[PDB]
Amino acid sequence: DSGTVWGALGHGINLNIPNFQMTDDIDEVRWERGSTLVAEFKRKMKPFLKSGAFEILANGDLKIKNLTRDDSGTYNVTVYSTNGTRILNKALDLRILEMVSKPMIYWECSNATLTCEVLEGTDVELKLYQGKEHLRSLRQKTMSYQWTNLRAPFKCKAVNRVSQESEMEVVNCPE
Amino acid sequence: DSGTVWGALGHGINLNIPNFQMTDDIDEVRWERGSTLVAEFKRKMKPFLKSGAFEILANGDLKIKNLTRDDSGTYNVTVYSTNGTRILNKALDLRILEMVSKPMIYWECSNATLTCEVLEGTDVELKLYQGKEHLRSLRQKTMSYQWTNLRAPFKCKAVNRVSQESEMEVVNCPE
Repeated sequence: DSGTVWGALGHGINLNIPNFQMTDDIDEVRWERGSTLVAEFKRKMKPFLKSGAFEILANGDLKIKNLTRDDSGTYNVTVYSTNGTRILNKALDLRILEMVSKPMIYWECSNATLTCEVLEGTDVELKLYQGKEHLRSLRQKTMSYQWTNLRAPFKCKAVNRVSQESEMEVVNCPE
Repeated sequence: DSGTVWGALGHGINLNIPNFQMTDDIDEVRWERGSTLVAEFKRKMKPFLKSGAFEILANGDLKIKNLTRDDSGTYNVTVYSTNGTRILNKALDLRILEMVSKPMIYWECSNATLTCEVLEGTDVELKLYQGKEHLRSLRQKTMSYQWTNLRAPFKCKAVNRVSQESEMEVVNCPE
């Protein structure tokens, strides 16, 4: 059956076979992304790998080395015992995202407005905190908040499923 | 005899047997943690590994795949020749740490105070530099320094045995 996995572009990920345990009676495990065999492990063989991009691990997990936009999609694992029987057939959804960069915080004293902004990343949420209160969150790469007090630093955190990065600044206005 | 080894949480580590070389004259090498045999290599036999977390390498090194706060402690290696002589018995201290995150630098012009702060890490030391002079070090995740001049940018470095991460900012106060 299908679950969801999130990976970061240009990094590795390990697709692990759901609620499984490996054992000496397992003759085969094969991984197909969509309808393409990507890797196949057969107990007594050096494995079949589509390319150098994939590697089949000791316990049958698919290890993709450096994710590419062509690697996302529905993967399928089917594993067979020695008496050739299909033990399992499960499906996973690989979705890949881009990592976030460190946020920038800048401000404008006249309108008392602070802006937090980030350059890198995908499906980014930007979170603002001042001291220990969470001020605002937005799924945007740029966010502006009009302050009420300046008793504490502001913290801006940029986050997505695959990364997190934060910044702090004190609004330091001419008075 | 004994040594210390440092590993990062959620990463792998190889505990190598100091100044040893594997030859056909070695019959056995065993690795123990507390009252458990974690892994054992014995000559005409198949390896004993306590669970899937460990793997015993070709040369007898212990490979722990994904460090967990519970994996730290004294590990013992004992290796034996084919004629039953205990060739070696060495002890190693596995200390596992959390990797440092990138420091955030923010500054307050009124009291001319700069603050360097880091969110992630364990056994962290913060190191402050302005230009080429080392300003201050503190074994804390937050450090504050009141400046004298602003002719150079500040650089704050967060470091611990298993990681290091730096940042730079130019204090830019209104006149």
